[PDB]
Amino acid sequence: HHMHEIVDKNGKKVQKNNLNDEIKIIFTALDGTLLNSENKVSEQNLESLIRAQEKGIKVVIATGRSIFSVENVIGEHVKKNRISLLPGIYMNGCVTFDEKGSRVIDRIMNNDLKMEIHEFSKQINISKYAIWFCLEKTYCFEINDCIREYMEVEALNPDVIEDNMLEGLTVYKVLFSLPENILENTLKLCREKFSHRINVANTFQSYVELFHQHTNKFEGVKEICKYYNISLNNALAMGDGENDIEMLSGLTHSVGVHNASEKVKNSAAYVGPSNNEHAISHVLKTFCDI
Ligand SMILES: O=C[C@H](O)COP(=O)(O)O
Ligand SMILES: [Mg+2]
Repeated sequence: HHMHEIVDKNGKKVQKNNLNDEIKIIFTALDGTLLNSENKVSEQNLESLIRAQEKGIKVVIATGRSIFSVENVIGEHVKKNRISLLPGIYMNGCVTFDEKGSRVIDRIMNNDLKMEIHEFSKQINISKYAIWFCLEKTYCFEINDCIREYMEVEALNPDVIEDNMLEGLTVYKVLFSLPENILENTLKLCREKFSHRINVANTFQSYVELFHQHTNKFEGVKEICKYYNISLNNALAMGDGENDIEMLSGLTHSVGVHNASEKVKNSAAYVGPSNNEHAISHVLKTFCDI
C-alpha cells in the first residue's frame, strides 16, 4: 500500500541513497501534520521522535498557535523533554523564539490596522467569530458554537471582553472561527479589503487568520536555521495548510502531507503520508535513516 510512502512530484519514492543533503532539522506544522485527527501524537510518531532526539535531529514546531496553546495540547510530551517548544515558531512566525525564549521575531500588528480590521469585522458581522491574540492571552467578544468549536480544538479559552477594550490591546493576529457556510465569501472579502495590508490564510477547516503581511512561518524557519548555523539545504519542512506554503516552497526539501490541499501539495517538494499515518516517522526514516 501507499499509506506510508514519500514521493517526488513524478510519484517516485524518495530514496535515502539518492539524497545529497543531511537533514539536520525538521520544521513541522502541528494540527493536521504532526497531530492526527484526534489532536494527538501517534505512538509511531512519538517513537520516531525519541530516536530523532537520540541522533541529535532538531524538531521545531511551526504553528499559527501561541506557545501556550501548544503546551496545553502536547504538554505531556513537553514535560518529558520529548518535544521542545523552544526554539519555536508561533503565530505564523510573528512570535518566533530562540532556545532561550527570546523573541527573534516579534511582529505586532499596527494599531490603526487592528482597529480597521475590527470595524470591518463588525460591519460584515464576523466580529462574533473573532479571537484576538496578544502575546500572552487571547480574547473574544462573545461565545457561540463557532467560538466553542475553536476552544475545543485549541484547548485554550479566550477571555471574554467588551468591544471597546480592543483598542488598548497589543495584538499579533486575529483568527476568525467561521461557520462553514460563509468561509468562502468571507475569505474573498478579507483578501479584497486587505491585500498588501495583512496576510489572510485559511489555515484549518473554516479558520481564517490575519497576521503581519511580511511575516510567515518561513521567516521563522530562516531565523532558527541561522541560529544553529544550519544551511536551509539541511532543513526540511512539513505541513498541510495555507500558512505552510511559504516554508514548503522556500526549502528545497519539504513534505506536504497527503491530507493537504492540491495548492499546498504543489508548493511542497514531496508528498508524504497523511497526518493519521504517522507522517513524521516516515519522514525521519526516509530522510534521516531513522
Ligand atoms: O488551530 C490550529 C491551527 O489553525 C493549525 O495549526 P498549525 O499552524 O500548527 O497547523
Ligand atoms: Mg496545519
